[PDB]
Amino acid sequence: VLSEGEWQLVLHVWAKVEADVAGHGQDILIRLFKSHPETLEKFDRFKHLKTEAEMKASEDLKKHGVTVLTALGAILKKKGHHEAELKPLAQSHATKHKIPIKYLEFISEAIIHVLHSRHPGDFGADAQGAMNKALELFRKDIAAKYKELGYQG
Ligand code: HEM
Repeated sequence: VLSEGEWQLVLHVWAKVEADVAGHGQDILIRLFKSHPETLEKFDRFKHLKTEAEMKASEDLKKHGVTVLTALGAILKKKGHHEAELKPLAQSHATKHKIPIKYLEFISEAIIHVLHSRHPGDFGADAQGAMNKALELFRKDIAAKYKELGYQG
């Protein structure tokens, strides 16, 4: 359970992300795909992209980054009371997209790295710890839904 102070750190940096949702979404997906190429293979939509320059040039990738970060921002702003938001997301990611929980750990690392690069003054160690806690809570609650549906592993 995050404290109120932890949530305030999380949402303070998140409000900075929302100044450039699409740039952050590109940076995060590109970091994910470069750091963990197995993740790119899960996207029929993107798996033709073979270089970082091609990834940066893809408008469709930039659009999907906005989709992802909009969904995540709506979850963070619930401060833990996010059951309604996680149901469809766990269902699609477990049963249609076939995304292991471990790949959610990978994208969480990419999000933290990009926030640290773009917002160092609002993403000191206290805020890094709080965002890690928030992303852990996200993964815990998604993993419980995966387990229900027979996909935790
Ligand atoms: C912060 C974590 C993530 C969030 C908030 C998120 C959110 C979303 C949303 C909102 C959609 C469209 C609606 C839906 O299908 O449910 C989507 C689609 C999808 N996501 Fe995620 N996602 C996350 C992580 C991942 C990861 C780590 C992967 C793969 C390694 C992945 C793979 C996919 C795929 C394959 C689609 C379908 C893309 C298409 O063909 O249109 N997601 N995601």
